[PDB]
Amino acid sequence: AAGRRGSFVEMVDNLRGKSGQGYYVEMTVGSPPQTLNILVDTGSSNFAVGAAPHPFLHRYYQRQLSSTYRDLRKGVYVPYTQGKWEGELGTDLVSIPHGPNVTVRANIAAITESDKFFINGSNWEGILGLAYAEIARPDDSLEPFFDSLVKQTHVPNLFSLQLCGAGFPLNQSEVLASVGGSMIIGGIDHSLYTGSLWYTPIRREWYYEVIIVRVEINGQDLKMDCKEYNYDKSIVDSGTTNLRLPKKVFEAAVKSIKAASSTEKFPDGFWLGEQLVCWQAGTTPWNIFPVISLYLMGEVTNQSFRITILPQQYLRPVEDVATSQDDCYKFAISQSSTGTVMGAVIMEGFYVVFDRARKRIGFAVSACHVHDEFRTAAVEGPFVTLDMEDCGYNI
Ligand SMILES: CCCN(CCC)C(=O)c1cc(C)cc(C(=O)N[C@@H](Cc2cc(F)cc(F)c2)[C@H](O)CNCc2cccc(OC)c2)c1
Repeated sequence: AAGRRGSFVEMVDNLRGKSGQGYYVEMTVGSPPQTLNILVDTGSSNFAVGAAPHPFLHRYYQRQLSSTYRDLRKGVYVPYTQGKWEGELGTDLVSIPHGPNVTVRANIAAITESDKFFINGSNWEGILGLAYAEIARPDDSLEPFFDSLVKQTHVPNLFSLQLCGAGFPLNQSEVLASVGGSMIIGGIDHSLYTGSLWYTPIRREWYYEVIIVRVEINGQDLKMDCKEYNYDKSIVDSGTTNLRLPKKVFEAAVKSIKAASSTEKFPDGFWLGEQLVCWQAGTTPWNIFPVISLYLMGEVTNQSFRITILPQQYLRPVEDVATSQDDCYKFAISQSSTGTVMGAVIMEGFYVVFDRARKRIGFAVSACHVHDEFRTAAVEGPFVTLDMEDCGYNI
């Protein structure tokens, strides 16, 4: 054995938030610096911040107060799966208080209009799209923030995320004081995980796309053409709460998860991820829900590894409508029409390494994943898997 050291103490515990409202990191924009909380989103590629009054914002970017502000005289429109905003392009000096000690000039979309984007009480005023330029709006010429960071400094072309779910509800006061995790910019901090790191190839550099080759519910093979699992793509997206699955995979997964938890009957609303279910304080029957394993393409030919999540991950802690002493949750898995989305739910159980430089993504058991005395999340390998390339989808 050999104890693993944490070498980025300055960035550890720099995140706050929760799966339901997103995780954010503190940033500064302009001269003098204007402090803002920014949603960490590996699912998009635009750096944008509120730049005008809004019901849900307590503060916003004030361009006229920044001596380093540069107007790009260009409008920008960004529509997500749900939620959208319109803004004005420009550049300015940007820093990360609890990150590498550097300042860089990056593109900034000043949000002037938005619909269903900002979330009441999230405590963040902007978003940080960490994905590639290919999906940046208006187009790939608008250099993403992390690209600017790497090109302008010596920070390694790599970042890692530790999203920490509490395992229980956090009120407004609590979510503000609580540590929500870590975003290590430029490296890997060994104190954030246990066990080994397994890497899966980044299939294509647009979203952080990966390939799932096998799915199990309590060790039982979901048994579908692996191509279904990646229809029309599979991405790692911290900007989305739930594990989202292709319609057919969702139907199969839900049927299998219900069968495994059959000793307990749950209403349709529950399975639709719409309504919560509650249990007497401390009695949540974790053991009746199955673990879910996702096999990922490995880096060696014909080799794969698997990540296993517990219901402590796919069941999201929520406060009871009557703020009682029950432990309540919602089913954090839902159907997609745009492929598989490995959201915050899934990320909370693992330390995820976005190794841009080696075009790969690493997974390791999170030092902060919620579990019980009987089961734990896992990252295991290797497995002999054939024709994995066939699992990828092509239009
Ligand atoms: C996160 C807190 C709760 N929310 C949002 C509020 C209900 C979700 O769980 C959620 C649910 C769905 C169902 C989509 C998105 C969604 O679109 N997330 C965005 C970011 C985001 C947007 C927003 F409005 C509010 C947020 F908090 C976070 C990702 O970038 C999507 N990546 C794929 C994609 C898909 C289409 C276009 C695209 O452009 C890059 C990227 C987010």
